[PDB]
Amino acid sequence: TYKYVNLREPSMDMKSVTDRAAQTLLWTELIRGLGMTLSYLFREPATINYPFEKGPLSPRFRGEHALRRYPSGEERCIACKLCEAVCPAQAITIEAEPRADGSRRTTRYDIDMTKCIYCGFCQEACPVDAIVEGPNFEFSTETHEELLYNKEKLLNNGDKWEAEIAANIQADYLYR
Amino acid sequence: NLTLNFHGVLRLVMELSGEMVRKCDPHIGLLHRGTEKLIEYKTYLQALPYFDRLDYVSMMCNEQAYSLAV
Amino acid sequence: MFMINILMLIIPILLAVAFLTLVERKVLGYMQLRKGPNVVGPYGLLQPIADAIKLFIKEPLRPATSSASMFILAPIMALGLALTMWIPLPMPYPLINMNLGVLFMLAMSSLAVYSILWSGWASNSKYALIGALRAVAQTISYEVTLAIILLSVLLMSGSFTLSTLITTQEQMWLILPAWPLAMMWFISTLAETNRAPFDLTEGESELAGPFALFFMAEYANIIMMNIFTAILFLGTSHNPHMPELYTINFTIKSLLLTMSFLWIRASYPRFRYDQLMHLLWKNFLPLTLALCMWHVSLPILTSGIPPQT
Amino acid sequence: SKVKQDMPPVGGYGPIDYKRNLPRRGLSGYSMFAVGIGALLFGYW
Amino acid sequence: ELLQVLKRGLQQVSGHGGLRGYLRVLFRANDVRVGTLVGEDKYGNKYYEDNKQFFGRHRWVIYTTEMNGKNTFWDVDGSMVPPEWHRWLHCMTDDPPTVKPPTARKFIWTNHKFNLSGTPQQYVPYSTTRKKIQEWVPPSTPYK
Amino acid sequence: GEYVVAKLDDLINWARRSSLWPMTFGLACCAVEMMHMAAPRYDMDRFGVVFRASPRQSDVMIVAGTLTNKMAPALRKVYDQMPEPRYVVSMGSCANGGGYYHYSYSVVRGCDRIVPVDIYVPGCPPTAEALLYGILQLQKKIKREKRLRIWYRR
Amino acid sequence: MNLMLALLTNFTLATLLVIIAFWLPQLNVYSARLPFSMKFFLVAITFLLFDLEIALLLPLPWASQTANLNTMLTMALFLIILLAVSLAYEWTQKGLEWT
Ligand SMILES: CCCCCCCCCCCCCCCCCC(=O)OC[C@H](COP(=O)(O)OCCN)OC(=O)CCCCCCCCCCCCCCCCC
Ligand SMILES: CCCCCCCCCCCCO[C@@H]1O[C@H](CO)[C@@H](O[C@H]2O[C@H](CO)[C@@H](O)[C@H](O)[C@H]2O)[C@H](O)[C@H]1O
Ligand code: SF4
Ligand code: SF4
Ligand code: SF4
Repeated sequence: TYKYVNLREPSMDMKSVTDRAAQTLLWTELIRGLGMTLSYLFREPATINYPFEKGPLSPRFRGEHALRRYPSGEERCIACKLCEAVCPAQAITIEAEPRADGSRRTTRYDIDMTKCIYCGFCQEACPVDAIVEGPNFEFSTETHEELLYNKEKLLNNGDKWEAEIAANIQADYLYR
Repeated sequence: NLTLNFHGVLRLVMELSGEMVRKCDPHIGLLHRGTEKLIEYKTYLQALPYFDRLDYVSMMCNEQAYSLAV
Repeated sequence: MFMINILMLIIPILLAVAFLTLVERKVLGYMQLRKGPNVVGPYGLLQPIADAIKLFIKEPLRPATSSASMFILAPIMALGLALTMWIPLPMPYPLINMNLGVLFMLAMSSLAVYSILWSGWASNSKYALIGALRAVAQTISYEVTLAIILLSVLLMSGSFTLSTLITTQEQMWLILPAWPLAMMWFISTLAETNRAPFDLTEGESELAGPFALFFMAEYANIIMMNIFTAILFLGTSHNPHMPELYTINFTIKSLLLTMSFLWIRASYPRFRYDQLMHLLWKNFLPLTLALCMWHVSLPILTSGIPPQT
Repeated sequence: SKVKQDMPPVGGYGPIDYKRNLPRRGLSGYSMFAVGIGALLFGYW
Repeated sequence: ELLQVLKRGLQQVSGHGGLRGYLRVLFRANDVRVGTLVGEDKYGNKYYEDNKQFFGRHRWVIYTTEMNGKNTFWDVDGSMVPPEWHRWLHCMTDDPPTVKPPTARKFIWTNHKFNLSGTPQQYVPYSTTRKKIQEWVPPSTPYK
Repeated sequence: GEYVVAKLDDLINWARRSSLWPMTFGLACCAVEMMHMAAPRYDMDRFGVVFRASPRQSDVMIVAGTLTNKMAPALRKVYDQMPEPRYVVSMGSCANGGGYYHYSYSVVRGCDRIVPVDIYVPGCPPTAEALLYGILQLQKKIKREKRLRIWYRR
Repeated sequence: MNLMLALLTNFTLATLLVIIAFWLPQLNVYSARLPFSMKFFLVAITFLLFDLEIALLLPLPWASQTANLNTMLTMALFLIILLAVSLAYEWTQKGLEWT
């Protein structure tokens, strides 16, 4: 099924021809366009007062990464390296060894935030909810080196943002 | 024939005679990033996000085309 | 006392231009469902000052100019001419009362094209000279209709004195007997000042201190065209014992016409170069010539010839 | 517990416009010319 | 209604506790709207809502003038919002932390920090792993 | 002599950060989010950031997208033509360090190999709000400048 | 006198702003034929010729005070009509096309 967007014959009777002549000489369609921009002048603008107001986001928002803990404070990450395997950008680098208590834990967990594409595949792959993309998006830096996160940086993000991260996961985990 | 040397970024090499355009020669590759080669080092899931970044105005349509093929 | 008076004209003009840039950005913003400058000062009232200071301490980057003399002349000519256009304006009294004030304004604006020409010669670049020659060809073309339209209007006024236009419109605005000429006059001012939808220097080029001075000259001209349009077609009644009543009514009309330039810029796409030339040579010029013929005949056939003085 | 999923309301959503709606305004060409000529004549007088 | 519009404008001066408070919010936040005080966090940020305003402007924060020893009268920053209010301010939820407080954990930062980039507190990357190859150390007693 | 210099820094710093005119290298995806920061919700113009300016009038270059090897010389040429003071904002993973094309034979691994960068905005793409946070951060950086204080201590 | 002072002030101020615009601290311690159409020459020349005849129309506001209105009106229209013939000639000889 189709329709023609521009297949019409103008009426060539004198009244129609004078209507087109009046439009040409008196600029009527142009005046109508001015009415439209005038109507917008008196409309309330759509601008929000950043940073005092913020754009709406949802619990699924993919922002700055962070490493999480169990309620006891033990790390959730068990160095399975599934995040590192799935990462489309190869932005994750991991090393691990048996910890002094025999636990399976990482000794390196780096995310190159300038390789990362913020796709969220790592938090989908993680079997224990250790690596997440948090809700923060206001972490621009003055140097490139500040965006090469190591494990310390990522654990601090987890301790910094856990209150919000736990609430967001609560809101969306039944969709996962 | 006056020669002029100049969505993304484009380089147009044009030949004009007065107001008219005799020849338009688009010089592209300014955003060539070897996506097709990079996909050969990805799993099928790992390749999917590359399709968001082709026509990066129609992201999920590009996703759909790749998904249907797979 | 006269040097005080000169300064009471010059300094306010530059202030009005500075804050026209704020008003343009806010009016365009609100027509675009946004706000425009509202952070730098309350309601953006300090934005012009920040922009002006920023421009004047920017690095003045001079490329190898072909002619140093002509690199300095063009902005001096542009700014000096723009300021000069204001000295015969009756608001309601002119700074200088010229018997031939309308001709003086016609004579002075016809020299404004030299700054475009000299800046292309000073640009030391073939493409900049070509762009400057296109702008000149556009400017001089619309000078043709403006002069003929102006003569047609003055056949109802009877004088080249600007303050006579006030007397002529004592009972009624000239827009009523002359709205076809007012329509083409107004469009001609837009194309004359290279304003949208005739902003082809910006459009074609797209495909610090000295820059600011050219900008101030251009915006001083835009206000002055619209002041002139207000005097020519929307004459304000003048009461000799309360001259400030004229100035307020006069100012409001001028501001509204100036904002209509802004309104128009927000509403239309741009002309193609050949298309705006056709608009003048094949549309406005034929109709202005016919209306010049008509307006020579009309006072004679109605017995409405105005007085010589 | 019963399955709970994003679904349309029972009976569906209300109608949604999509056709072009550019309403006709203004006078005929005759009337517009008549007003313009009338204005000129008053101004001349 | 032109009178009622001006009355509301005058009520905003009173709503901000006089002309000084009115001018303070005008010059700090470029906005003089009066809203309902939803709450205040431990850093002095205050949170307001007005559900007559369109989505996006119906919630806002007035940043404290002093945070973690930094003068923030003029230098406000989006990172100054602590996580528990961050969820509410960005409309990830409808419940402010006053009504639905976050779950308490011993390792959660008691004191929020804003973006520290460009300061002496900035993050500096380094390798977190230990040396892998151990060099032989020659004896300290001669016997060539 | 020292009170004056501090106040004069404050004035010129205020003027430059209050009037930041960007030239946008809209190279790829990230340029879309830049357009959204110009769009009504955020309206960069309300901060004194003009929608578009030519390079010769520009104070800040926003590198919004992947920088290919083919494009690098042109980007450097535009930067060299900017009058000073000039600043560069690197927007998004590609410009930051190559991002998703970091291992490509045809891609510059970060625009800071070509030009000095003042601010790095993370994300793929950063949200329009995230870019605006970056721009405001650059304004704060300009506010910390002490050009005349260092000049008079020379 | 007043006119000469006004002119001197305008361009003197423009000169001062320009030279000041060029000199500020900085604080730094370290003859051919243009490939341009014959069409643009004809626009300039056409403007010139039309401008010369507008010079002849400028006196019309004064001429309408004449007692010899028969002659004045005829000559005024004769001039404008010849101006229209000039345009019609340019137009029909393709002097106004840009292609
Ligand atoms: C009793 C006897 C009396 C004798 C005298 C009788 C005379 C009265 C009847 C005649 C009235 C003449 C009308 C005069 C206006 C000029 C008309 C005109 O030239 O318009 C045509 C022009 C081109 O039209 P186009 O459709 O593109 O193509 C036709 C050419 N082939 O189209 C255009 O010009 C388009 C305009 C371009 C500018 C667009 C931007 C602004 C538009 C909105 C402006 C709003 C109005 C401004 C008013 C100013 C007031 C000071
Ligand atoms: C209109 C009223 C204004 C009143 C304010 C008066 C304040 C006078 C102090 C001006 C200080 C200018 O500050 C200085 O400006 C010049 C631009 O020309 C900049 O640029 C300068 O420095 C850089 C290196 O730093 C040079 O490579 C460059 O060639 C040079 O132009 C400087 O980076 C900036 O430090
Ligand atoms: S968000 Fe995607 S690109 Fe970034 S670390 Fe996780 S898996 Fe890798
Ligand atoms: S973060 Fe999760 S997926 Fe990655 S290594 Fe640790 S446990 Fe495995
Ligand atoms: S950083 Fe991401 S969004 Fe930006 S250009 Fe690169 S792939 Fe596209």
